[PDB]
Amino acid sequence: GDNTKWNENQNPRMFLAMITYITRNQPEWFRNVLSIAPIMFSNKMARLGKG
Amino acid sequence: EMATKADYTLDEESRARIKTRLFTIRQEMASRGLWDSFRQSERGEETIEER
Amino acid sequence: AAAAAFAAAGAAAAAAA
RNA sequence: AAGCGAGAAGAACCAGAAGACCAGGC
Repeated sequence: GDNTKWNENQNPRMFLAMITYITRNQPEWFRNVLSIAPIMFSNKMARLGKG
Repeated sequence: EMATKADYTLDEESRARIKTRLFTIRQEMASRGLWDSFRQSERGEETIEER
Repeated sequence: AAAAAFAAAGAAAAAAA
């Protein structure tokens, strides 16, 4: 089976949680570098396109 | 001055000019009073953590 | 004389410092 | 047997008392 609406449902906050858990006990700067992307994606915007 | 096999490959006047320039900078720096400061050089203060 | 027929692995060692 | 991106080193770098006296262990 495939997963219906997989991309539409993979929330970026959960990705932030996974990164923060994975980067446990790591240097704070490393945690920052890994966690920035989920933060930005959680606040992402989608261009509509040509029109 | 002193070189390998006592060969300086330079005219006496050129080496004299170099040594005089060195002596002059030495006397100017001593006039500034940091001659003893130049006599100190630490191994390395390398503690730049990645932030 | 002394020779290795077939040497696998990377070899060496970081212990020597 | 393993095998899925790159490196190398500019400049130059220790201190004496001695003497007297007293106490003390052996």
